[PDB]
Amino acid sequence: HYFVALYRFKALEKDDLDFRPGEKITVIDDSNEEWWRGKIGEKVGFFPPNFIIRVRAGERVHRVTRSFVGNQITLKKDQIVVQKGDEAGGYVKVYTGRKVGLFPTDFLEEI
Repeated sequence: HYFVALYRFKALEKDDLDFRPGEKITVIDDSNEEWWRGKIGEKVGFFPPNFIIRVRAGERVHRVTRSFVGNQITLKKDQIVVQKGDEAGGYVKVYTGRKVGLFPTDFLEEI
């Protein structure tokens, strides 16, 4: 299992982790529920856990590339979503952290 940033976090303190949507984060210390400690590349630091999403082993992470309302899920440009199942008919099920459902393969780019 691994973690991806859902949102931008800008470091406010020296020991803050700074990161962008889509970056992979290795969690060191998840003992505190307001502030986890983790690492990106060489940098170690603190960040708020709500800013990242856990991803199953071998799951695929995508950035939404175009705002699209569905009939079967809505998503906005630059959202981070996790892919569920395999594609079919130009769509695949993607998970937002709160909603699950089918979204156009062509409005996604993998990260």
